[PDB]
Amino acid sequence: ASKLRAVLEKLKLSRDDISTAAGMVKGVVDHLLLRLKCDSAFRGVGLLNTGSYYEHVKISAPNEFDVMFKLEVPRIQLEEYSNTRAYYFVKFKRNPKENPLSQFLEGEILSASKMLSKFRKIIKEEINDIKDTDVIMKRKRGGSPAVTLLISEKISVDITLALESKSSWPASTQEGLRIQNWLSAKVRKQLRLKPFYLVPKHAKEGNGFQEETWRLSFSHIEKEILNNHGKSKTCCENKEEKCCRKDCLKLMKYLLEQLKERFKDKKHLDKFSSYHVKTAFFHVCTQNPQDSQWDRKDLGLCFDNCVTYFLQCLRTEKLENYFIPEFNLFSSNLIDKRSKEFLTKQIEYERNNEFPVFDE
Ligand SMILES: Nc1ncnc2c1ncn2[C@@H]1O[C@H](COP(=O)(O)OP(=O)(O)OP(=O)(O)O)[C@@H](O)[C@H]1O
Ligand SMILES: CC(=O)c1ccc(NC(=O)/C(C#N)=C(\O)c2cnoc2C)cc1
Ligand SMILES: [Mg+2]
Ligand SMILES: [Mg+2]
Ligand SMILES: [Zn+2]
Repeated sequence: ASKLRAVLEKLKLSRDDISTAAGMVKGVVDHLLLRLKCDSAFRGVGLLNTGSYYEHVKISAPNEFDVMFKLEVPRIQLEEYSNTRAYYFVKFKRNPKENPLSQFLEGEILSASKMLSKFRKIIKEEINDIKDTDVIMKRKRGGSPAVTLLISEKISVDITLALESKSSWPASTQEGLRIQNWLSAKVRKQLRLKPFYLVPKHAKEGNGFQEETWRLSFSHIEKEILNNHGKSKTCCENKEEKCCRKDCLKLMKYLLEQLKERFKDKKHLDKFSSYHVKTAFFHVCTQNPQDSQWDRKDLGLCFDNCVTYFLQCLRTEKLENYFIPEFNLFSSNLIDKRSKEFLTKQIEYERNNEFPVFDE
């Protein structure tokens, strides 16, 4: 409680660094968006700001920004890859209409690897052309849909191409977004009328990846929820309604970042990401729908609720994607049992000793 508030103080972002970093990111992004708009296929490219910075849960420093370069793909037809629920082949519906993505077709399917390749190429060539800022592209990460840029050796910007569909969400999402008792049935209905995105993250296929597959992304919905997260419409807008939901997410993120850092002899914890903790945190919100279950005075207890649910996810090897219930982020296919048992032991130790990892 006293300890957790002291940790939260240290995790706060500098107003000075937010102001500079935001301008540096704007300059790079605005410029890249302007170049992609010239290309016939990337004509309708649009910016969506996503991830922890724009959700106000980024911790320690504003040094990693996530952005979606969304592109409306009309008359899209999806084909679920090997019952994965989250990965799809992208096809096109019937009509003699001109297709701006004919270029990247590998038969009747829109290639994710080929479209990401060109997207990355246009960014690579533009980043080393016009100056006033020094921007370097980091090595392509296998599978990952992100094209990572580093601005003046300090701030990372993950840019993902995102196919935008204004059609009803895929059938795999029908039982997801279980926010009815928390944010309301009206809000769930309104959110599901919004577009959904496909990013070029490929499905794990043994040792490699199925390079034509795209994955569902709901980053825009996650942001909306985190920035309008209470049962009360006035949650965190006044001094009487200051909940500890975001503080609990920041503490879970820091717990995982700190354990990953200290066990930097690597491999054990490499597969665990902040998205696992974000997903587990949304499930704890569904489980504790009342703002009275996130009182600032109960910070210790609420954080423990988050820690025990995450420990349950690890032990049960179950962590459902919050939007795609049958997509298990903690399946043995994705994370071996050994790694989950290893993380369980470290989190149990931390929980039993009042989190020495948070000591200064
Ligand atoms: N495995 C995944 N499945 C689905 N969406 C994901 C996944 N990983 C990342 N994302 C989406 O991409 C966004 C940006 O990813 P990223 O790894 O930067 O995390 P973050 O939420 O921004 O937190 P932080 O950058 O502080 O660790 C996430 O907020 C989430 O919306
Ligand atoms: C290594 C690995 O397994 C892995 C899995 C998922 C991702 N990332 C996204 O799935 C993802 C989205 N969607 C994004 O990163 C977004 C979203 N909005 O901006 C950005 C950038 C990255 C890596
Ligand atoms: Mg991020
Ligand atoms: Mg990122
Ligand atoms: Zn609140």
